[PDB]
Amino acid sequence: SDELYRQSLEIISRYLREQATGAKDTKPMGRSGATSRKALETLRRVGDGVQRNHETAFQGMLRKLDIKNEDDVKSLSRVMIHVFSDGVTNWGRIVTLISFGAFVAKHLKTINQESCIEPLAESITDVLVRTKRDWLVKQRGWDGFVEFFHVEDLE
Amino acid sequence: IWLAQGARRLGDEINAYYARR
Repeated sequence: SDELYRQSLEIISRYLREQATGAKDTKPMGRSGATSRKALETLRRVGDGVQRNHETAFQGMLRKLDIKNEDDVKSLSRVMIHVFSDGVTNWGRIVTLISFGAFVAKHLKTINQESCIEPLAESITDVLVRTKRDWLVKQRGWDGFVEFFHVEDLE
Repeated sequence: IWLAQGARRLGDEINAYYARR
């Protein structure tokens, strides 16, 4: 009955899955799909840009974390919690976490560890929803995400 | 976890980029 968790896992897992496999899931999103569809479209636009602009930072972090199996995914959860340890929460940090998740998911697929992608998506969702639920709700959840990353075209 | 601040700073750069968008 935790709709925020379900919706968050749907968006994050869909992005990690399509990034790792290179194939979009052509099923419609679950109900509340307008918001979820827009969020995944926004996440593609922003997340693809983050991975391209910051590939060097992402490759360096991946190389040092040495992610090989599902135990390393759990270790990554500890690190991800520290993304908010200074008391600051914003959508830039949240999308950076998800973007790195996609970056790692692509790595896991290349090393025949696709079974680790779903645990990775769940871990990212766990950190976001189980430790920053209150902030997410204040933003109107994924609607706030869509509206923040909406680039205004004002002629 | 020592790498944590790197993620925070990068995330803040991304937030700052879109905040003026």
